[PDB]
Amino acid sequence: ATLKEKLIAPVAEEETTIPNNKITVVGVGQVGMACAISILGKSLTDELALVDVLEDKLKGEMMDLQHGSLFLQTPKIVADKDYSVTANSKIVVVTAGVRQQEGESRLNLVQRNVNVFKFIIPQIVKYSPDCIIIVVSNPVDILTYVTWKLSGLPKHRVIGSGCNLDSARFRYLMAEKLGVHPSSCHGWILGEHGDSSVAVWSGVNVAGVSLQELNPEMGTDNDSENWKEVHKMVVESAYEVIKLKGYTNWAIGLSVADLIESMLKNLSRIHPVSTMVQGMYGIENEVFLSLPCVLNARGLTSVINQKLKDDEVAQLKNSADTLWGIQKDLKD
Ligand SMILES: NC(=O)c1ccc[n+]([C@@H]2O[C@H](COP(=O)([O-])OP(=O)(O)OC[C@H]3O[C@@H](n4cnc5c(N)ncnc54)[C@H](O)[C@@H]3O)[C@@H](O)[C@H]2O)c1
Repeated sequence: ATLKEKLIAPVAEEETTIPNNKITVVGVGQVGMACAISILGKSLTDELALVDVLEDKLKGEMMDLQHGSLFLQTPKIVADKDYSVTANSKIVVVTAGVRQQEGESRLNLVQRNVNVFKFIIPQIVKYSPDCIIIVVSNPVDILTYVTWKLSGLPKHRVIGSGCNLDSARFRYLMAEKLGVHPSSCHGWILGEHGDSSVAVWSGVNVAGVSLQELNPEMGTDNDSENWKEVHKMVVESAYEVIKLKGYTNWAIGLSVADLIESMLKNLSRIHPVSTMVQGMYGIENEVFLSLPCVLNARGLTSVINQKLKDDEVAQLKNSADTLWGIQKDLKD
């Protein structure tokens, strides 16, 4: 007999078991692995599944995480090119595909990554028909639209990581200038996770003190403090980090784990993530971009109607138009 047989006396009959809060990460690159480590570090899942086309890399990553199992609270970690390993996921994070080279627009990746997604998305829904999908691959807003169309899932189950990262960066820069913790500075970057994102100056506050009320020129070119530059630093951050280290991953890995925590803990916390915004702020096409949304175990259940300033509406409209310009020309 096995020493297993000698040591372990069953009390319950053998049974094949179904994970409670399984997460799949598709793509084990810089971003995929950073999401994986953040998810594991927060004990957010009882079963982590990884998928990539690079079989050796994939196995290598799986084994490295497994070797750290002692320090974790995730009893099953599996990896394969074959989507069968992904069955019964609560949440599937897609980080797979091409990324920006230095100075390259996220929008320039669309054609290559649409082809990647045309293969990936149907496999995901095949093995996890009841899942939530979080799209991370760029351009994140467009690929969220693409995923929604390809998957046939309702709007509340298809979410782009969107501006959760931009707002994090914004709140960090704000906190830098004020000497407080980013969590105590409040402000929203909305619209495209990209060059046309929108700083919602009207909602920026510390302890409910409206900063645009203290400084009505906030966000203009007529600004004593220089807030427009903060937004510009938010816009430029990815390019700057890509120029320095080649890609970004840590902040996004943390942003993604933040979103997953809200969903799997059923918290209904509000995050700026990418959703279908048709009919809001006079946006008349099926555009996906970020607005503040309520996230819980069902996914993205609500959007917050804001009282945006006229200029902010115009900026958000421009973002929708930029994104629609690309969306409209897509096939299948
Ligand atoms: N949304 C955000 O805020 C944000 C932030 C950073 C990066 N990104 C995007 O995340 C994506 C990943 O970036 P990265 O640095 O991890 O790239 P990377 O090259 O390190 O990793 C990409 C991984 O995707 C895998 N892959 C390619 N085609 C695949 C397919 N058909 N099926 C399964 N896997 C496939 C590749 O083999 C590779 O391992 C890029 O699109 C990048 O622009 C988004």
